[PDB]
Amino acid sequence: YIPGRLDGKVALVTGSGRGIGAAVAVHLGRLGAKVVVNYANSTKDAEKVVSEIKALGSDAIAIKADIRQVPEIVKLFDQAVAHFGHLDIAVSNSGVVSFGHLKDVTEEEFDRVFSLNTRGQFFVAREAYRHLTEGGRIVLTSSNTSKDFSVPKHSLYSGSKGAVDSFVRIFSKDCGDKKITVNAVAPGGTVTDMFHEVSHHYIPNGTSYTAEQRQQMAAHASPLHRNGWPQDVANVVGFLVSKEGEWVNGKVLTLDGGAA
Amino acid sequence: YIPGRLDGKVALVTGSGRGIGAAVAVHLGRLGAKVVVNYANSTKDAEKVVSEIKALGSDAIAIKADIRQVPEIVKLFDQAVAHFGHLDIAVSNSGVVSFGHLKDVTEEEFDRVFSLNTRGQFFVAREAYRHLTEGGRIVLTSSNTSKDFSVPKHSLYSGSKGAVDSFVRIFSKDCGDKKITVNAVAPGGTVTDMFHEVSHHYIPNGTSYTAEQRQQMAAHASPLHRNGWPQDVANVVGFLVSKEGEWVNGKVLTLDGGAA
Ligand SMILES: NC(=O)c1ccc[n+]([C@@H]2O[C@H](COP(=O)([O-])OP(=O)(O)OC[C@H]3O[C@@H](n4cnc5c(N)ncnc54)[C@H](OP(=O)(O)O)[C@@H]3O)[C@@H](O)[C@H]2O)c1
Ligand SMILES: NC(=O)c1ccc[n+]([C@@H]2O[C@H](COP(=O)([O-])OP(=O)(O)OC[C@H]3O[C@@H](n4cnc5c(N)ncnc54)[C@H](OP(=O)(O)O)[C@@H]3O)[C@@H](O)[C@H]2O)c1
Ligand SMILES: O=c1c(O)c(-c2ccccc2)oc2cc(O)ccc12
Repeated sequence: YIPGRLDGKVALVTGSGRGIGAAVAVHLGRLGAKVVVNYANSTKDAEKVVSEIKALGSDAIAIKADIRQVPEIVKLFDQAVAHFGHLDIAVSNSGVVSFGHLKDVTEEEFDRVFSLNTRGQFFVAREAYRHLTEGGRIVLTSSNTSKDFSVPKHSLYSGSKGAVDSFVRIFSKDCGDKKITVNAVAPGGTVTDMFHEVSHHYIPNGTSYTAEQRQQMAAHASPLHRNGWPQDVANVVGFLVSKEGEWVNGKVLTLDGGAA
Repeated sequence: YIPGRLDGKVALVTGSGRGIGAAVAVHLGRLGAKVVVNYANSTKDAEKVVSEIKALGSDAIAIKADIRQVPEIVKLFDQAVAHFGHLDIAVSNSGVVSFGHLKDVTEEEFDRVFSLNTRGQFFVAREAYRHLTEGGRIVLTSSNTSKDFSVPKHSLYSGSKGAVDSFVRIFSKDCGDKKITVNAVAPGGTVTDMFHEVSHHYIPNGTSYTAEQRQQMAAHASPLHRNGWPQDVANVVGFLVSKEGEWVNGKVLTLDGGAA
């Protein structure tokens, strides 16, 4: 039993077919956990992550569930436990980004973002609490924009993740009766499909720079002069879900390489 | 020199038939503003607040609108402006509280709380931005539980108000193009109808004390050894919405008499 390792444990990661979730899933597998790879649309990518986790010597299964639908969350966790027998670690990663001036945010856009980023994560946590073994781990995903980084026209998203920050602090109090810790990671700009989709909103006149230039400017936001990568987030989740992370509980760790 | 008056201004307060909203509405009237008193159910109480504002020498009208319904928000603001000619100040105060261990929180309870506390306030802000005159003021309502105070079985509510904290910081960036400031007040335990919902949870072992004892214990949580009252919040909103409050922008002010 090596320190920081997860041998014999079972982890579930939402939205782990690609992006940050994919890194987290492969990493938990690398640490020796068996992994449930949840996806909503990226079936082939989820299979690739599963194949990669098996190739590094662990086991994994891909399970489709739309995390906007609470009954599908319940089913996801039921299927997870049915397959591996038990569940120790739940990482809630699924999310969507949005931009718009307050004046033009519609009801439908509010609901598209909150239903996944906030409502979905809340019920992923609920189901995690119900299904997890004593001494388990829950990690939710927030963002540096919730508290540390203020971007015009980003109010909906920033708020969606501000709620998650508050959740984890109080979740840790409730989840303590099963000795489960609850934390969140709040990444800054991390190079994924989402990054490239929206990097132009984070930069003044972002549209008149190339996509590569925009990534390079995000690199210079950190005093380390490099971009955040999915592995950066995965490294921290892996520590939080280990035995050694136990005393970190009820906290949000901003992961922006010192940009804030 | 008389600081902080609002003569010639028009203010709208959601949920101002009773509680904190009532005190805010009466106070804005005391400062010289004309006031739109929104309520959802408390018709008679809204009439009492209107009467009180007229007694103080200002003018007011009560308008029914369910702030969960975005079309009713739009109408509320349209009617406000049609009646008084313009609108300068919007205070979003309507909210409900909730308690429950994470394991027992249902979809319906999530939606009951978020639809008013987070979604409702978000669209009150949107409509406020659209309808306010240049140089106006928006104030939303959060809670000490979002960031400063951690209460078991209070995750849903704490998160509903954490989202608001994030909103106001970014709202201030968007609203700056009409020179409108946006802030929130985050009260601690303030003696209203809601206080009776919260008091047994905000006091250690609150369940083994009388309601009067709980209020006394809540008083001893402040180093000033008294309870928070609606007027305490009203005093701060009044300053934030005055000319003199301008440089407070994008902030959440916790109002707990030094308990945090
Ligand atoms: N990347 C950044 O710079 C950054 C910064 C701060 C915070 N974050 C947060 O980090 C998390 C992941 O972001 P990312 O960069 O990996 O974004 P991404 O590349 O767009 O990936 C999004 C992930 O969310 C999943 N997803 C989308 N809709 C879903 C649904 N309805 N049900 C279940 N899963 C769904 C997607 O799975 P499918 O493709 O199968 O739908 C995918 O796995 C999000 O919570 C995001 O808010 C990202
Ligand atoms: N009191 C506390 O210790 C405390 C502490 C922290 C934060 N807060 C926040 O302070 C704000 C004021 O609360 P309070 O203490 O005054 O609570 P309260 O006595 O329960 O008053 C609730 C107010 O919300 C209004 N409201 C409820 N549902 C509504 C709806 N659908 N549409 C429009 N208005 C609605 C109610 O009006 P109707 O009767 O007409 O429905 C009433 O005016 C809330 O946002 C609350 O979260 C209160
Ligand atoms: O997609 C993002 C992004 O491109 C960037 C970004 C891109 C270029 C410069 C600075 C930031 O930041 C983010 C921060 C977040 O909390 C979430 C997403 C992004």
